[PDB]
Amino acid sequence: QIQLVQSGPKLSKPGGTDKISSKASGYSFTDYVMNWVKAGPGKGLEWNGSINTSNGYTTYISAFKGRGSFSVDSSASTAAQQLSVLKAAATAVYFNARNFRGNGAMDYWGQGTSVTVSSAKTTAPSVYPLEVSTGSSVTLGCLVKGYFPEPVTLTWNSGSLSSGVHTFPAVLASDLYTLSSSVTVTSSTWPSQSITCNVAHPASSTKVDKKIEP
Amino acid sequence: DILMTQSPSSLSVVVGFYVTITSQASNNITTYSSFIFWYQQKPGQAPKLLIYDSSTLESGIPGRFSGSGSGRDFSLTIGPNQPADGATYEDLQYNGEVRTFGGGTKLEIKRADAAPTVSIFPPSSEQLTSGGAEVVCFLNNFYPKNINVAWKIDGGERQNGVLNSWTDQDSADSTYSMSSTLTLTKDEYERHASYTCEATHQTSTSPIVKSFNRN
Amino acid sequence: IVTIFAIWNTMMGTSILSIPWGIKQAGFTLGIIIIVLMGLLTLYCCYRVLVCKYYFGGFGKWSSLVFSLVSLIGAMVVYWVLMSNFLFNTGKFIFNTERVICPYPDVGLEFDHWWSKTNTIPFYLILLSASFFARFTFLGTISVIYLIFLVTYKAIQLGFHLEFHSMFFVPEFRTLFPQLSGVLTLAFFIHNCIITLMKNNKHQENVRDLSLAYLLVGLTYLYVGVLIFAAFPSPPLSKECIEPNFLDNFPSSDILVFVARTFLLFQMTTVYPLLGYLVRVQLMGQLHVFVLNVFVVGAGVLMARFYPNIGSIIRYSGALCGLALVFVLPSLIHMVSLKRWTSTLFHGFLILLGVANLLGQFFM
Repeated sequence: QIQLVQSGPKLSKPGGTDKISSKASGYSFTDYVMNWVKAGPGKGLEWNGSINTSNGYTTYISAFKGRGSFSVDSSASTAAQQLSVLKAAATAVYFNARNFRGNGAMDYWGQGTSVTVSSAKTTAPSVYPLEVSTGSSVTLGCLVKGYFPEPVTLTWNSGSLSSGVHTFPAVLASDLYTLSSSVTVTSSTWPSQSITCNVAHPASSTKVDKKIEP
Repeated sequence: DILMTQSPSSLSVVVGFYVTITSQASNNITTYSSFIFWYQQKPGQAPKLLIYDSSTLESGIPGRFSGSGSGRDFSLTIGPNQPADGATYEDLQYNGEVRTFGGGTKLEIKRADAAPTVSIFPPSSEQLTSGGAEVVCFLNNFYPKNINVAWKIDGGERQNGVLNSWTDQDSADSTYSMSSTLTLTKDEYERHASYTCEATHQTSTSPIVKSFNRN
Repeated sequence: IVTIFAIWNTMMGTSILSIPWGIKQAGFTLGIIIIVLMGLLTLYCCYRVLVCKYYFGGFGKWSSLVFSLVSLIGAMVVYWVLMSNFLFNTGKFIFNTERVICPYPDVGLEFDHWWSKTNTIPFYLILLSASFFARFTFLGTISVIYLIFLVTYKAIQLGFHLEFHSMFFVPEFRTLFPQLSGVLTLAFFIHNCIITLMKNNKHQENVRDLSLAYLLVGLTYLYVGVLIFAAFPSPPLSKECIEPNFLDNFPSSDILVFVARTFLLFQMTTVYPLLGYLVRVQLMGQLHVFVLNVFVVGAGVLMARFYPNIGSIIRYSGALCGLALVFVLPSLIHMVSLKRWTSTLFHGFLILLGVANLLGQFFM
């Protein structure tokens, strides 16, 4: 089971620096080539350089000569990438991907690393359960308001409630995010059972449970 | 530096039908096997390799994906469509010292029209005791994407203080969804009684309205 | 004359099929200087002869025969390894492609086709000579002439490139300069049959004919490998890719590749009975036996089934042999048979370089 797993989401200060890693497992690390890709908002993907591991040779794209710096930890079977002195424009998702020469495109990719470049301060989220105000099916909600930066993970009843769920994407308003999610369960299920909202914000060490009551 | 002009930029297709996505290279990306590839990327997911060397099909990818072309003009076809194809598609060249991508092609699955299921939520008690108050109004599982929502405070079409959000096309029922949360203050929220959420859509000449009275 | 051509023909054969790789190890602008420098020493060493009779006495004795043997032991192993690579590819060409590949290492139709063992049965029977040489010689001239046609016509099919300086390319002054020197010593696989041949022609300044054949063979090797190294698709593919055997960078079915592998397979097949049974049996002796043939066949059989990195053998073999007969014995014999100004210093250096080459291979 080939697998590239990347580091977590990073919040970089303007001018600050960071280092992004990708841990390979499931294949001989030196028989393949490691590549890095950038995904700006709406804009397409941008190849930003690649490195052979058996001989340590890298190749960049001139647009990135001076931001990306490539490493390989041949023993740990991981490949790193260093981005130095960031500005608002470098805020994107950075993918890393495998490549065998010739007989191959990039066949296996990492899950992605989201980098946010902002001087704002990390705030913890405030969670508010959306009570219902009458016979069909009922829909519940959970409102996450006033948080930063942007991971946050939202589940219902610890994940044992997956169907009928809509997790909406965060929206930025005055250097704070606000998020909302809904579940629609049967009238015979609620409020007979207990449905709670599980919000997590790992940057602020925040874990909240919020039970929806009438 | 090779430019990959990809067309069309957007594209809608009904289920059970071809889509013909095309790529046009500025130089020639053929070296002896032609070096173009097709990728698929769903939101928040890593891109997925569909076709390597222009016409050879990856393992695990369904046979309904076909690739053709050589030299400078390349095309990708999805035989019959399923809702699981709702994503963005990019083409890549691995032939020059500066690898380039295409502009992307956003596929939209066209399904039978479907009206939204609307529901409205008043502020919570925990919200007010800390100050402030917001009114949420969910529009779930509708088609097509185009929809408009107008607020009313005691019949007054209020437009300041609104924040919307939209889900990408659902990969099972090919529907959309939207959350509009109207945010006021605890002190301005209590200066009224009736808060309504009006939603108009292709499916109805008469807009769907969900309302409530504060007390 | 006939003798230059004769010397050029014998020196060639497989030896060359592992040159671009040596250059990839050493570097482009460095490998060229290695080939030139190695070519002067090798031609210079061939000059210093005026075999066993000249390496007899002086307390050492048959130490040169074991070293001479190693040169013979490893050539038998290379053909065994090379035959399976050529035999199996010949087979895979069955009736029920201008492609360059970086092959993946670690080495119904599968499983059963690659055995190397099926090869042993035809070889054992033939190892029992004059007929094999009659059938031979003729096939070596065709193969090296065809092979150089291929190198040319394949390089014209796509070659140019080159950027000098990295992922696609390789540094010009790589540190693996000693492995090429090790592989390159065997390139001069004659330092053991010159004096038994040089008098067979009309003799006397003889020296010019010896030098010219090296320049030809120097140029033939140098022409080859440059085109391969300078033409390999470095911007799609990359260097590094050129696995020691240069034809290995071609897949399962190339009609030009197939013809060249088969001529080599026919060439080596006729040369191997004659190389083992006619040569190795004599040097060792210095139903009767039928067990010495087993160890040469067995070592090469196990080698080919296990680790079949050809350049891993043309460095040790060609380098351990080269330190011996190629370089330790000429300077010492000249010195011993001197009966200075700077001749001993020069000679001692060359002895040091021989030991450096063997040392160099151990150290990455």
